Amino acid sequence: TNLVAEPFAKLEQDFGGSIGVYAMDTGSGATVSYRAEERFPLCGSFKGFLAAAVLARSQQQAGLLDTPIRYGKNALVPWSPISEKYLTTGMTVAELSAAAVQYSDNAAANLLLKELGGPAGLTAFMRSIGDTTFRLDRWELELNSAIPGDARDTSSPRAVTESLQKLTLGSALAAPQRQQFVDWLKGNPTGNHRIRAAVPADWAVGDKTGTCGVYGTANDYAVVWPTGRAPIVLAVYTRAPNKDDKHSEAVIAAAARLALEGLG
Ligand SMILES: C[C@@H](O)[C@@H](C(=O)O)[C@@H]1NC(C(=O)O)=C(S[C@@H]2CN[C@H](C(=O)N(C)C)C2)[C@@H]1C
Repeated sequence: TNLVAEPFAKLEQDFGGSIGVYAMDTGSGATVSYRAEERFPLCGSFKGFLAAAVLARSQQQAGLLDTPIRYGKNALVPWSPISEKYLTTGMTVAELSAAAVQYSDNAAANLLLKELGGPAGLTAFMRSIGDTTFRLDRWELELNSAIPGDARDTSSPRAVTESLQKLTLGSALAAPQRQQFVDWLKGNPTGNHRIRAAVPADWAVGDKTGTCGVYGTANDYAVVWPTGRAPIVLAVYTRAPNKDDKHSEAVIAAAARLALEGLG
């Protein structure tokens, strides 16, 4: 309503851009929504769903996760801190997935996209779990352009949350794969100033961040496990009108706090 939305509008007025938020209490079904069906660039946040798509494919292809990917130096793209170190040996699909999630490794992401049939393959996986909003159209690094009006490489806060719920808490992944995905998100160290900063320290959190680097466009989605309560799933996405507008981790954390504090 208006008292739900009012603190969000104030926050994005001070931020100088747009904030999109969706949070779901998986026990009661209560939600908090703000610009939740608007499109925002995914940036690197797609890499979480990328790892989930790989895990799901391993349910149909036994031993996919252990497949060695031996790549050449030209497979490397900027911001590939893990894959650059294994150029002389190669990495398995599961090792690449861990790097894509926890270090946002770009070469790892592109290698896994290639295994799935390109960006179209990741989009097809998201369609397979009932996500009709998600679209990945381009590769790293071009998908980070975040140009105003462009629907390529975007989703909505609601669809991100709904798909994250299906993959981490629903039946989309088998228990071993589900455990693996949750562990990668929980061990992610790139989001300490985003959704995690809004959550009490004793509550476990798994997240995946995105930071396009332009147009104040950055994001985070997370599963939150309140002690002995039903988990929460939420997504916080930002963008801004000017190419050199700075993203704000504080704004993401503040919006996350508002959403978590508003759940019935
Ligand atoms: C490739 C970039 O656009 C970005 C993305 O894919 O969204 C990369 N992914 C992220 C992200 O935010 O998920 C990062 S690293 C992140 C920001 N810097 C943190 C860090 O490790 N530092 C050393 C500051 C973690 C990179 C900027």
